[PDB]
Amino acid sequence: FEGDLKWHHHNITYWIQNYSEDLPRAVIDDAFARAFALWSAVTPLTFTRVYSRDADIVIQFGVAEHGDGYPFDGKDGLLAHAFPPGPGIQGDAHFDDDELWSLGKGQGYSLFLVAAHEFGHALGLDHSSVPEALMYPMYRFTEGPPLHKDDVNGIRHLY
Ligand SMILES: CNC(=O)[C@@H](NC(=O)[C@H](CC(C)C)CN(O)C=O)C(C)(C)C
Ligand SMILES: [Ca+2]
Ligand SMILES: [Ca+2]
Ligand SMILES: [Ca+2]
Ligand SMILES: [Ca+2]
Ligand SMILES: [Ca+2]
Ligand SMILES: [Zn+2]
Ligand SMILES: [Zn+2]
Repeated sequence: FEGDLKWHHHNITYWIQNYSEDLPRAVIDDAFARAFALWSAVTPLTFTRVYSRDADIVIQFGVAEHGDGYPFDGKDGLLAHAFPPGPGIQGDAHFDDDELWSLGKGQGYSLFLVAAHEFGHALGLDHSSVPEALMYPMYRFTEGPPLHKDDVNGIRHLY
């Protein structure tokens, strides 16, 4: 799930294929939209929601075996995974629906913060070594602006 390719276009599209059962669809749509806004705010990239398989970034929730060759591991552990820029499954983001999805403080994992991380990968970013960076390989809930200077540098270096 590591590559050295970026998107050659800036008007990126995404399709929310299916939903998690833990949150209302209006809440999920908004969380994803706000996750994309974080990135489009520090780059010339834009994100448009479409409803066909033609989108660049296809989003889906799955449990265990779900299509590709990297099944999820049930409760906890791996929360999700995304693929680097490119055609087909490339650039897609998958979330493990065996996890309890929520938002803000409290039990469960923030769909908003995890989405922002996955979309980072979907745009070409690799993991960061800075603990407070959003791209750090470990989940950590936080309030306030999610993107660290390190995350902003990495994304602007590509676009
Ligand atoms: C609570 N569990 C964890 O913190 C696990 N980490 C993850 O599931 C990463 C995503 C979080 C950072 C949103 C996977 N990743 O890199 C996706 O692109 C483990 C550190 C246990 C692997
Ligand atoms: Ca902008
Ligand atoms: Ca794709
Ligand atoms: Ca899991
Ligand atoms: Ca769930
Ligand atoms: Ca919560
Ligand atoms: Zn997958
Ligand atoms: Zn990651």
